[PDB]
Amino acid sequence: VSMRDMLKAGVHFGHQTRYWNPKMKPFIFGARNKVHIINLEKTVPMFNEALAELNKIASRKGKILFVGTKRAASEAVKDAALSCDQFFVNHRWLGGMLTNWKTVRQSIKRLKDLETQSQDGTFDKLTKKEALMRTRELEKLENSLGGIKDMGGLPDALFVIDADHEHIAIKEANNLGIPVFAIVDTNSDPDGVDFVIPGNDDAIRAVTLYLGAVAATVREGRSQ
Amino acid sequence: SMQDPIADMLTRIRNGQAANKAAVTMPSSKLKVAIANVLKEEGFIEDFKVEGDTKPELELTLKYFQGKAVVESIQRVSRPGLRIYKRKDELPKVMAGLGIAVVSTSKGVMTDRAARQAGLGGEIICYVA
Amino acid sequence: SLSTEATAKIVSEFGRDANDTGSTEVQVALLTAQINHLQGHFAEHKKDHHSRRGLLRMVSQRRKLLDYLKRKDVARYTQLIERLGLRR
RNA sequence: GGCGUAAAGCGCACGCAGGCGGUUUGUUAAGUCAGAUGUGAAAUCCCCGGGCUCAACCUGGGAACUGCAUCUGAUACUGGCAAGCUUGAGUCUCGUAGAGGGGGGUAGAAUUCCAGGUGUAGCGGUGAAAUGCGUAGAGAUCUGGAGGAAUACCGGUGGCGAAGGCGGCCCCCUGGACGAAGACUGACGCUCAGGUGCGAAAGCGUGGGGAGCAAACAGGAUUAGAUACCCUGGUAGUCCACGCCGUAAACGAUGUCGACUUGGAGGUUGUGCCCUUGAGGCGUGGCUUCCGGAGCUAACGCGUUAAGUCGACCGCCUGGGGA
Ligand SMILES: [Mg+2]
Ligand SMILES: [Mg+2]
Ligand SMILES: [Mg+2]
Ligand SMILES: [Mg+2]
Ligand SMILES: [Mg+2]
Ligand SMILES: [Mg+2]
Ligand SMILES: [Mg+2]
Ligand SMILES: [Mg+2]
Ligand SMILES: [Mg+2]
Ligand SMILES: [Mg+2]
Ligand SMILES: [Mg+2]
Ligand SMILES: [Mg+2]
Ligand SMILES: [Mg+2]
Ligand SMILES: [Mg+2]
Ligand SMILES: [Mg+2]
Ligand SMILES: [Mg+2]
Ligand SMILES: [Mg+2]
Ligand SMILES: [Mg+2]
Ligand SMILES: [Mg+2]
Ligand SMILES: [Mg+2]
Ligand SMILES: [Zn+2]
Repeated sequence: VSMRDMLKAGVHFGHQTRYWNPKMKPFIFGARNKVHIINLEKTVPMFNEALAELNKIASRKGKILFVGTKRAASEAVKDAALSCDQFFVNHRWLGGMLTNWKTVRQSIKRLKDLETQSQDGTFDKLTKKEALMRTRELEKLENSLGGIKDMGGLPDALFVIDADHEHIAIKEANNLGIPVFAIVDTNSDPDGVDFVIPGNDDAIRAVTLYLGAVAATVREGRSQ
Repeated sequence: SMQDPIADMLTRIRNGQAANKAAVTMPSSKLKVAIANVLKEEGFIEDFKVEGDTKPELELTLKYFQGKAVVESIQRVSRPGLRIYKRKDELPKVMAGLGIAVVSTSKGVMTDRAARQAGLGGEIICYVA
Repeated sequence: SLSTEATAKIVSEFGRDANDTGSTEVQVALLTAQINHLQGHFAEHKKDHHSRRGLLRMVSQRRKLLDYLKRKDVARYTQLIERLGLRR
């Protein structure tokens, strides 16, 4: 992606001065209007370097977990994630998805049993409450685990929208040695992130840019 | 008051290092400059400079490795409240020789290793590892 | 404290000039003057303890200056205290 | 090794002796360092051997006696000496904020009291009462006067001071703090056992003063009792002058000074800049409150006002009770 290309989306916009985490001094151009302005000189080479390692990982059949549970961007992360044959977490992250995977894995089995049964097993003969009551369960599981339902194992990398919002997921990764690629906004802590991508992590236009870029390079790395 | 400027030097290093500072600066002195020389020569800092003539400010460029400070510990030994002197055959070694002790001799400031090899003792200024 | 006219005047009397405003002799003369003025103040206001701690500071401070001078130039010291009529 | 909450920071400050002391040159060579020489009794200890059948034991030689002294050198650091240096510390000028201290004036609110007008049977007090006060007219209301004590609103994690502590207004005498600019002195500095001074309240002595409050004391109640808690009174005291006392959970339960180490929001008080063009915009000092990062911590928590990282000096602790 290009410096020119990024600037338009507003990747350069950050949070206010009052909410910054000092660790992110190197990546801030300066500030204007009591808002921090990130350095796009720093962003692009670091971002491109993120894409390269992702491209490498994807080319050894690596599994990529997109994580971004902001309500505003939840859908964009999904389409971004599905467009490259990978996996996602787009609603509230259940603590222990990775560290307690063996237990959370059971819920995945439950998911499949449910949509399989509701279709091929079909039922539709119910009791009248089970139609919604089982759908209720299935509805819930889908948002929670729809994106990793077929992940099978532990992912080989995490891509994360907002390191502070998703601090839980990034911490589990850290414990399992899984590398973390993350959009890390001026207010966040970049310590948990192996490849830090510093830019806005809210605005749907900015979010889609990195994500659109991320999903595209996976396919290149896939297409070989 | 400022009665030990060498401890001050040690500490400015230690704290800026802990604070992942690129450099540290302090009022200069021959004795500081002699110690900075040993640190640099033994690879505990990058380099150093003194700037000005009438009020010389000495500047040390610190050194980092694996996102780690090269200087692990840096402590004052002899001090205004308790001078420590050693003989050649009594010279301490730090970390079994992995670190160094800075020693001040009749032939100027050098490491425990140097002074040992040159048959000398002196005032033990500090330990560094 | 001392008036600007009375301060300037002593600096003239004991300094190398009008601007030699920090020489030891000058500093000690100025303290002397203010101590002796304040002799009057505490004669009437014996219960003004707080101010007295300030006077006692002028004293202990003049004592340190006089000792430094004595150490550095006894001849300059003797003159200075005789001239200020001190020590008894 | 310790001293915020576990034992432990003197209630606070000044300061002699003492300890420590910024930076440059030269000098000295006491400290320190090197070498040489002498001495460090033997035995013992230790090492390798030898002798008693082995072992204990005896024994040869060594090593060790880490120490002292003399001489000769080395001169980086410490000390002495001499000249300095200006950044520490002072002095000077002009301003700013402040319940900082001492003295003298003065003000309006209220209580109680005294003297009257109106008025008439209650007031007061409590959980409920009673003691108490009122027809010698209370209480309530209006008016005039005496006296003492304290200063509503302003008022605020506001301000000042070493601590104790300091609050109506005005003047006089006076201490400290901070800012701006530049000149001057030239390490004059930090700490401080002993010493000296300050030091809430209560208490003490003499003489004043005395409205309100109130130990003691008396009376009414409560209660099984009630030497209390509640009520009606009320003396010392609380107030002034001059002396004494020298103690408090005298507390941040955190000694003083200096250097260094990420941040956010405020309060207070200087000062430089900007169409002052708005009650602002950009900086830069002093103090202060609330969060919080690393680090620290037994935890609680502390966290640039440190309980973090260091140095100088002081005070203090060494299981509970006894004390
Ligand atoms: Mg202990
Ligand atoms: Mg507390
Ligand atoms: Mg205690
Ligand atoms: Mg104290
Ligand atoms: Mg010579
Ligand atoms: Mg034998
Ligand atoms: Mg033997
Ligand atoms: Mg022998
Ligand atoms: Mg012997
Ligand atoms: Mg010298
Ligand atoms: Mg009245
Ligand atoms: Mg004044
Ligand atoms: Mg001069
Ligand atoms: Mg009395
Ligand atoms: Mg009573
Ligand atoms: Mg009495
Ligand atoms: Mg006591
Ligand atoms: Mg805090
Ligand atoms: Mg913490
Ligand atoms: Mg005991
Ligand atoms: Zn954000």
